[PDB]
Amino acid sequence: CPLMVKILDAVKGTPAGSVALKVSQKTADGGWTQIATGVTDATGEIHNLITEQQFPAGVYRVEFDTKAYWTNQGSTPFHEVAEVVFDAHPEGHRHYTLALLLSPFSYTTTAVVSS
Amino acid sequence: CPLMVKILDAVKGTPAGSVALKVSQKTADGGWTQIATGVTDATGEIHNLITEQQFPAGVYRVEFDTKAYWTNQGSTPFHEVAEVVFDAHPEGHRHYTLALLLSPFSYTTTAVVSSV
Amino acid sequence: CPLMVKILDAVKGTPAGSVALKVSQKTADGGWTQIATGVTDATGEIHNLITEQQFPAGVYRVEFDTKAYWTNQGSTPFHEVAEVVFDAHPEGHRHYTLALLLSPFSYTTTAVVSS
Amino acid sequence: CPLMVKILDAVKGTPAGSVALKVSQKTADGGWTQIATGVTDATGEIHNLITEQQFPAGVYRVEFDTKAYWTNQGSTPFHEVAEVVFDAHPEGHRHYTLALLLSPFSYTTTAVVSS
Ligand SMILES: O=C(O)COc1cc(Cl)c(Cl)cc1Cl
Ligand SMILES: O=C(O)COc1cc(Cl)c(Cl)cc1Cl
Repeated sequence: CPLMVKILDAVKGTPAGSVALKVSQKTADGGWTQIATGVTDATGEIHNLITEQQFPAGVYRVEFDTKAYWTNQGSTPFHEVAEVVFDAHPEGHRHYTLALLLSPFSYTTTAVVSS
Repeated sequence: CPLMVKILDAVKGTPAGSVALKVSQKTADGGWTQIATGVTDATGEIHNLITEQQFPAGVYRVEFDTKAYWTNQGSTPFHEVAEVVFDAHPEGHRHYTLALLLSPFSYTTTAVVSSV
Repeated sequence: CPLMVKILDAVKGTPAGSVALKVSQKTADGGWTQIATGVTDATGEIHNLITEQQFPAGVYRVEFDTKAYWTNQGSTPFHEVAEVVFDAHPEGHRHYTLALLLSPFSYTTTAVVSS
Repeated sequence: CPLMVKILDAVKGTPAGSVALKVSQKTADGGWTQIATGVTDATGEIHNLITEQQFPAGVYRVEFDTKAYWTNQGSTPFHEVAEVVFDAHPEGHRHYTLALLLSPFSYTTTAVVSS
């Protein structure tokens, strides 16, 4: 699992379960192509989101469907989506964790990149 | 102005000056049309970014070039960009402020939406 | 106005009005002396909280009553209080703004220090 | 473990290692009694910070020595400490994880509470 997520709900104080996301890779011409989808489990994580073979060096975009998450919680959200875009260098089994803390009108995102 | 930003630097405890951004408006086909560009002043703001006339209801995208900000600050950043995407309902002189708090490997974004 | 606050509500997307706060100064013996109290207005701010004369160099605590903010909203919060503790060096008309972004189970706090 | 911490460093994108902290319980007279100290490991966690025997219902403070962390990282920090203050087990026993995201002039705290 070279690419992990950890999503927390700042209203309830729990992980954010059943958050849908989409992973895209930047193409040589400057656009995007979607390579994977996932939904968080009750711990706010997605196991086996993509394989190492699917995660070579390059720029990736992870789109988190925060609007649906909040709608399904019965809240009104501000953001249409939460996007995280980063250049990955998985050389040497370098692993990436995208952390996301959700509120209806706010999110915080950070990354933990292993050695 | 109907669309304001406020960018702060969490490493230095100052506003984030000279951050470039782009504002786009979603098209019925799901494309994006760029409608404005700008650069924050030393208070982390952009005054008169767009007019009310230019800000009808619809989905908007604001793309903050945080990578150049951090590279110029001498830090290596994680994110290639920071994008904020939201549906706007400007009816009644409802105004939007996008607040962004930057660190090299993290950002917090929130919105303040005024009453009619 | 050497000491300013700005409090936002991450659930509703508004300033956090009517938040009570207390300002304390650390004493030589390791204790705290309360020097000011205040309540945020509808913009999430407090004007004329303390004067420059009252704000000599030293360590200060600002205690925000976030629990009552959420409880009076009908929400259920985690934190008893939010405290911000910092060493101030106000020489040269150096001003401090404490920014606070509130959710029921989270808060983000940052500082803007002028030149 | 009824009380866990997870500390991340938003400058480097790593867990925050070797962060010292102190856990205190509020006393009926308004004082604080220290019940434990600890130091995070390289994963930004402290295993077995307190035991169940040390964790009756009541108000607790976790004081994180963030200033020493940044000083050793070679940065100039704003805050003296980061304090997290919460009522434990208000409606019955729970387990608590205190997440803390550190920058030199800012931090984000949230909590994950489970049954
Ligand atoms: O559980 C963790 O990954 C540690 O706690 C956090 C979680 C999130 Cl989602 C964020 Cl943005 C920060 C921290 Cl410290
Ligand atoms: O909103 C302000 O003007 C000052 O305080 C903040 C600044 C930022 Cl960038 C964020 Cl994300 C939150 C707050 Cl409270």
